[PDB]
Order: sequence, then C-alpha cells, then structure tokens
Amino acid sequence: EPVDIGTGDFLQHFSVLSLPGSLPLTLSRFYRSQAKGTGIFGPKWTDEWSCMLTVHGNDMHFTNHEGVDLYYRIPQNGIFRDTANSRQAYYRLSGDIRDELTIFDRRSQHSQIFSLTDNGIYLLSAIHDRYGNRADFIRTEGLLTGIHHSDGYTLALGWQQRQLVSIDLATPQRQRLVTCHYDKNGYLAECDTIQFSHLWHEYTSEGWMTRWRDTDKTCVDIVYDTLGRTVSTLSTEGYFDDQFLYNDDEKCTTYLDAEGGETRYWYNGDGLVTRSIDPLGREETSVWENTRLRSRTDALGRTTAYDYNNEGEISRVSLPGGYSLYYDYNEHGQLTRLSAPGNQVWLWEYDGKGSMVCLTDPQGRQQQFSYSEHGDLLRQIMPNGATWRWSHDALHQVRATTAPDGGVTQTEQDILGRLLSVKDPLGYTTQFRYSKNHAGPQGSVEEIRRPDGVRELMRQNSEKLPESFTDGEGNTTRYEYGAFDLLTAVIRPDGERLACRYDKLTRLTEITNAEGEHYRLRYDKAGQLVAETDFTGRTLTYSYDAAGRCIRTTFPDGTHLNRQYSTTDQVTREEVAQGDSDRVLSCTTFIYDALSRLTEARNNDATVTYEYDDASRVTAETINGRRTEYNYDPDQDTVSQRTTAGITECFTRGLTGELTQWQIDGHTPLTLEHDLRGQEISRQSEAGFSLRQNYTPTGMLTGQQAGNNTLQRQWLYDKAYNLTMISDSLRGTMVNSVTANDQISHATWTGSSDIPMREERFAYDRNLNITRRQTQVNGVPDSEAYQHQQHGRVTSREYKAWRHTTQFVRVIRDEQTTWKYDVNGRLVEKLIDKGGYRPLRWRYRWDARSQLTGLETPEGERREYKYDPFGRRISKRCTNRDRPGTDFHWNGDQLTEEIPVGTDGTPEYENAIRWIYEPGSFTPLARYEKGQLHYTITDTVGRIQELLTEDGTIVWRGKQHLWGREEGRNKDDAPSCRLRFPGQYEDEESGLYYNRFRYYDCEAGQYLCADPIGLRGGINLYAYAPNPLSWIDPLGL
Ligand SMILES: [Zn+2]
Repeated sequence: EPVDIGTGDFLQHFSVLSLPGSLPLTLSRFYRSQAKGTGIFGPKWTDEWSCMLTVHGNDMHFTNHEGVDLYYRIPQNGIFRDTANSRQAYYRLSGDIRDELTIFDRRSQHSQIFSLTDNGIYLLSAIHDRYGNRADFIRTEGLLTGIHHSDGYTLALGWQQRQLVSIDLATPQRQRLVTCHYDKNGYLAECDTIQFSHLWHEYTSEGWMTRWRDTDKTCVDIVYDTLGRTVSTLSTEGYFDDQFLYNDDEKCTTYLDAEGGETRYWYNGDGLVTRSIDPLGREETSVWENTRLRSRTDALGRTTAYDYNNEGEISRVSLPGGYSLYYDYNEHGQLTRLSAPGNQVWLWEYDGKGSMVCLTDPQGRQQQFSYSEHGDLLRQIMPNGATWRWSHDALHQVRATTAPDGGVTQTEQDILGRLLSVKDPLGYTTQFRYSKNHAGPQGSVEEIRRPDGVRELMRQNSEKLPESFTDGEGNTTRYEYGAFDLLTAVIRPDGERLACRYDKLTRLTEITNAEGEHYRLRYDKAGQLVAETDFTGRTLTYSYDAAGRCIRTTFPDGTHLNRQYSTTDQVTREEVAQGDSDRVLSCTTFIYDALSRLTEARNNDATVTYEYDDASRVTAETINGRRTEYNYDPDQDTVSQRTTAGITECFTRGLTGELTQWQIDGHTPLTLEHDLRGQEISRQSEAGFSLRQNYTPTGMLTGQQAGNNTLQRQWLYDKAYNLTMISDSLRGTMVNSVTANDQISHATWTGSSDIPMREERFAYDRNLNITRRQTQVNGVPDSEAYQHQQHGRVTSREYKAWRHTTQFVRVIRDEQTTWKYDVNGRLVEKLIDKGGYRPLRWRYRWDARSQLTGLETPEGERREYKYDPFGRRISKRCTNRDRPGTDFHWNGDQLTEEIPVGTDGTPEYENAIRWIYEPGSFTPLARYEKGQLHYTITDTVGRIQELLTEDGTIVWRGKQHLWGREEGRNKDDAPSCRLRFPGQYEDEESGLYYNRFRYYDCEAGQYLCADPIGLRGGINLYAYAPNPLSWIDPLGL
C-alpha cells in the first residue's frame, strides 16, 4: 500500500530502531503526503515518541504514531477511567487531567504516560508494562533529548537548530544508531539507521515526497496533482510505472498497474473499501461498521462474518462452510478461550501482572509457565513433566537454557540483539563477530568460528542484503540485486552465473542458468501464473477459478488435468481429459468429513482411507483393504503403537520425545541412548546387536562401532562439510576430491595396497550434470563414459571398456546410448547400440501425471506399475512373462512392506518384507520377514550399509559406486535389501531406483522425467543431487 486509495495520499512507513529489553523499545517513522502532523523527524513524519494528548474544550484529542486523532469526552470532574473511543476500542484513557494521563493498549498490555506541558498539551513522558519495566522520555527546551530504560541503558537524542540530527546509545556503551539530514524547507532528506534502511527523500515546497531512494539501485519518482493526490509513480529501473485515477463523486479510485491491469476500489465515508474489482473483473465486497469490518465476500460469493463483544474485540468469526471461531477475553483484553470446530477449545490463564501462567490444550493437557517479577519467563513445565528453564542477561535476552535432560545451552547477544556466541550442552562454542565496512560502500562482514575449527564469512552490501558467502574451504558464492532488493544474479564459486529477470511489477519472468538457457514464466493481468516454458521448450498452461485456485493444467500433448475444489479450498476431484474432447479419461475423488479432514482418496487402482480420533490424529491408514492402526502417547502425541496384519510395534520415548525403546512382535526390544545434544550414541539389543555412534563438535556423524560381527567406521569431512574420507573396516578407505561446487571429482577405494582397488573420476558440465565418468581398477584404466546433456537432460552417451593384456590395454566394449523424450519431457526410449550387435532398447509408458505406468525391457518383457492417488506405487506386475509380482504397503510417505505376488496374481502376505521406520522418518531402523528380525546400520545419508541379525551377525553388506549403483555380493540366503538412497527402491527388472514421484537412473545421475513441481525443486529439472553423499531427495521432487 503505497497510495491511500481513499484520499490519494502517498504513504511510507519505515523501521528506525528496535532495541531489545524487558520492554522492547521500537521506533518507526510514518509519512502521509497530506499530513498536518509532526514528529521528532520534522514535519510530515510521525513516530511513537511524539504521541500526545491535547485539550480542545470538552474533549481530549489523542494523536497516535500515525497522526490519527481520537476523541475522548472529558468528564465533569476531569477524571478519566478506562475511557474508550469506539473507533479504536483497545485504547483506554485513565487519570485526572490535573495529575497525569495514561493510555492503556489492550492489544499489548503496555501503557503510555502523558505529562502536562503548556497550553493543555500532554507530551509522552513514559512507556511501561504491567511489570514496571519502563522507558522514561526526557525533554529539554521542548525537544526529546534523552530516554532512560529501566533495564539500564540510556539514549541521547542530538538536536541542531531544533532539528533531530542523531539518536545515540549513550550508556553503558556509546553507539550511533540514527543520523538525519534535512532539506532547505525542514523536511527529512536523509535517514541512515544502523539496523534497517538508509534512505533519501525529496519534497516539494508543501512536503509532497517527489523522490525517494536507497543507497544503490532503488529510486522512485512520484507525481502529485495540484490537490496533493498521487497520480503516478515510477522507478528508474522501470518497475511500478503506475497511475492513479480518482472519482470523488462516485467514491471510486482506479489503479492502473505497470503491466496493463486495472483495479477499481469503491470506498465509504471513512475511506474504507466496500467493493473492489481486480484486473480480471473479479469482485470483492466488504461491509463496515464504524471502521470495524463486519463481513467480507470474495469473488466466489463466500462470506466471512465478524462479531465483536462490548469491549471491541473480535468475539466470533464465521468462516465459509459453517465453521465458527469463538474468542473470550479477561477484563484486560487478554485472550482466555478459543473455541474451534470439533469441540476444540484452547484455554489461557493469566496472573495479576498479566503473565500467561497456564495453557490448556484441546486434549485438556496443561502447560505451566513461571515468570520473574520483571516478566521474564523462567520455567515451562510440559504435560509429561518435562521442564524447560531460562536465565537472562541485563537486557532480558536469554543467556542460558536448561533442557529437560539438564543440558545447558549458553547464548550471548549484544545490545542490538545480534548473536555473539553459543555454547552447546557439551561445551562446544560457536563464535560470531561483526564488523562494519569503513571504506567503500557501507557494508559489513560477519565471521563465524565453529568449534570444529571451521571459519565462514558472510558479507552484506549497503542494503544489508547478503553480498557473498565464503565457506570454510574458501569457496565464495556472490549475490547481486536490482531495485527493491530483487535478486538478479547468483555467482557460483566457479564463476558461473545464474540470473533472474522480473516484469514491471517485479514478478519473476525469466531465469537463465549457467549454460545460458532460459526458463520463462507468464502472468495474466491479476498476477496469476498462466504459463511456464522450461529449458527444453516444454510449455505448461494453467487456468484459475474466480478465487485464484488452479483448476486446469494443460500439457503439450493436449491432455488436461482438471481439478475441483470444496468451499474450504480442498481438492475434491481430479479429472484427466485430452484435447478438445470433454471426455474424461480417468477420475480421482477425495472425500472429507465434517471437519474437512481427508477420509478417502480413490482412483481406479487404489482406495485409501483415513480414520481420526477427536484430536485429529490419524488412528488408521488403509490402502486397498490393508490396514495400519496407530496408538499414541497421551502426553506427547507420538506414535506409541502401530499394528499391521497382527504384527504390533511399540515405541517408548523420553521427555524430549527421543526414542528410547522399540519392540516388534514379542522380540527382544531395542534400547537407545542419546547425549545431551539429543544425538544417538548407542542402540542395543540384549540379543547381542550393539551400535555406538559419535559426532564432530558440530554434530556431524563421524564414527560407528558395532559389536562377521565387528564394524569400525569413520567419516571425515573437509571444512565445507564435504565427506572426503571413509575409513571402513569391512570395505577399506574411500578418499574423495571435490570441486569448487562441492561435487566429487575423484572417488577412490583403497585396501591394504597403495594402488587403489577402484576409482571413479567425474567431470561436470556448466549445469553440474555428469559428463565424464572414468573408472580404474588396480591402477589400470577400466572403463570410460562420456555423456551429453541437452536442455539439462541426458540425451546420448559413449562408453568404452578395456582389458589389461600383455602392459597394454585393448578395447572390449564400445557402445553409444541415446535417450528420447516425449513432448511432456518424459523418457520414452533408451537405446544402447554397439556396432554389429542387436540393439538393446528400453521403452517407457507414462500416464497424464507423468507416472511410469509401463516398461519394456530389451528382451521384450513388459512390466506394469500402478499408483495410489498420492503417487505411491502400490503394485508391480509382469504382463507377458512367467514372473512374479510385488504389492507395496505404505505408511504416509514411507514404503513399509513389499509383498510378493505369485504369477497367478495371488498375494503372499505371509512372505511380506517389512521395512521399519520411525514414523515420518526416511532412515530405516530394522527389517522383519517371516518372523526374522534384522537391524540396519546406515551411513551419513541414511542408506543401509549392513543388515545384522539380532545377535549382531552381519549378513548383508552393501557396496556402491558414487551415484548409487549397488553391487555388493552377498550369500544366497542373505536377506534381500533393495533400498538405496532415502526413499529409493531398486527394481531388479530394470536397474532403476524407484524414488516415489520419479524414477532415478544411478548411471546418468538423473531422473527419467522433469521435476513435477518445476522450479520449486530447483533449476535442474532432471538432476538428482550435486553430490549424492551430501544431498538426498526421498520424494523424487
Ligand atoms: Zn476537539
């Protein structure tokens, strides 16, 4: 809101200073072009430190920090008592006009004290809270020259010729906070603040601001009509080339935005909008009662109603759909009860000072809060008795936190609230040091010293935006900005550039990657994104209803994905149609109960149902008749028990919610220990299995000891936290060299010989996608591949392999792979061609949602995959060969069961393999098949490296190439393990890693189709990760 549509005023509001404390001291400056008021910053600007009360006959005028005048009728005896103005009912005026006057703010529980000066004018002399924390305002020769805060600091305000030039912290430390200059007519021409903006302002003779600018890129020119109304704005970089039209007889203002849209606002006598029409003709109406909003109705006709109690607070909100929210307050305006649908009631209790001492949640569980006499929160007790404690420094900022397990965290902040140091419960200290640039453009440097010896530097520019970041290895990422703090470029440590361009309303319209290709976004007049064209040239088009809800996605092949919504903005139906035919190809339904909770999702291949308790916790998820049931800890709302097909698991948790015991199906329990930083140091079973883990000073996993029953593993990182060494008692030593982009360029595994057993050498293109992969085996070249991306996706690849003969090498393989994508960006064919041989061709079939529904192998075998309404693959079948299938059970996003299906289509539920996860975790803890329990040991990315029996016997060992190809050789009777990176499952018929929403090729390092969430997943629509030992992608997004 730069322009007040009801009056034509140009409006600005900027933070000036914000000091921490028991009673925070914050100052802002508010500008209105037609304003008649004044503040410490001179005419036209108002502020919190210049509020006043004025006698004007029989009423008292209250001028607030925005220059708004509120009227209070003076009683005959001249004594106010909880006197309210109906326009702003939360302000309560008390006191004898012969003594001193108090404005109490019911929203904040804070009070302003006004003292008689001259001519029946009362100036602000103090602000305080209900604890006596107080800021005293000192005026000399009529000017505010000092402030004393009861926390123990003072400010000094410096004036020259009755113009404020400086605001300083005076004691206990000297610090300039604000510096001001003025134009020839006394208007504020420049305001430099230490914590926020540094701006310049230009004005006409009347004080109408015709220009404002920041330190670098932002400069805006404003034009007024002769009546002082804003008629246009324009920045020097082209943004917000806007015009304003006025109609005083119709009471309708028109906003002509820079991209051709037209918005009309009808307003009432108080200048409040009663009817607006957006650039698409969509209409919104509001009903007002003395500045209080009584109802609003959107473009679909959905009405929200507001009721108020006798004290002026919102007492009831009627939401569309018949839902009501009820609010109750104590005598001071503090919220004591919130009643929501489903008989959900929140209760708050306050003591005599207004401290919230007891919260009762909708389940009737109580949290207790204890406070100091100055209002510091000292202690919180949770329903299960978990107790948090805090102590504070002289500015009442937290300096020590005692967690429920007794662990103490030490924090230190400066007078401006910047963090200076943290010491965690194990005694490891991280330090922060700040320094201001003195030469050149006014900027700053923040240095971070970490307890593992890592040093990082973050630089800010003159706008206090991040300018560069230098990691512990000295690699620097830089940032560039245009006007209005728009990020226009990111420069990687290797010097490659990512760039962004915006339209005249600052909507992102173009992204250019390091390769130099463009991603384009297109908007309608209301700012809705109606089209995007990715780097491949693929365009998706979007349609919207009157509420801005997206109701159709159109794909290049002509298929449409139609969506329907409930009154509460929930998807009730999804339809697939194609081309101009309105014929529905497929249909998906979503059913919701009376509380708008999802109870059933259904497509052609799966019905998924959910059951809820009164607390809206999920007590059961059922997929195609297979039911998982949950029970919950009554104090923590964590899963305490889950049962599927008569197999029950029990979870025991400590005060912090950490897992202390896990048990399945009457087996010996697994017990777990955690350190004072909440990190797991051991898991044990009395049967014999034992795993101990240790961490770096910054909490990186760095050590594992277990105990064909003994494992010793060490992980070492560089100062940028790339994993550069693995010492593995079962595998050898892995050494990784990294690029400036934190990608691994050389990965070697070494045994007891100096010559490495195997090496991978990688190169990457400008987009960081794989190009070269060379392997060596025992020091001699083994294979070499070179793959080529076009528009960010692998398109072809050459591969050779060598045989070591006799000291020479002869080529034994030489083949080219080509990839073909359809117009929707999905891989439909991968062709491997070695000269003189039969071709090896994979074909891929896809549905409208870009789910891989079919696969054809080079030998002609056909597989079919089916998916539930949430993209979870529920089945796999071979349709033309005598081969078994698989059914899949899920809990939420976790694959919990693979169920073998015989060739006749009969599921073998007794042969199910259960993968055990903590609820909502992607890191597997155990495995249960045919009554046999195995425990996992996982690596730094949560991938299983070993499976162990209950007594600790190692019966499965993984062995991988960098990008995930698993080739570990294990005994015939070893348990199967098809899990790979988090959320991945290897399909043995293809070698693909199924990865929830997409399939992953661990050779090319890429997914087989474009990211279904587009740019929301990053700018590399096919990549998996820049470094598979540092990043994960469990949903395939
Ligand atoms: Zn008056």
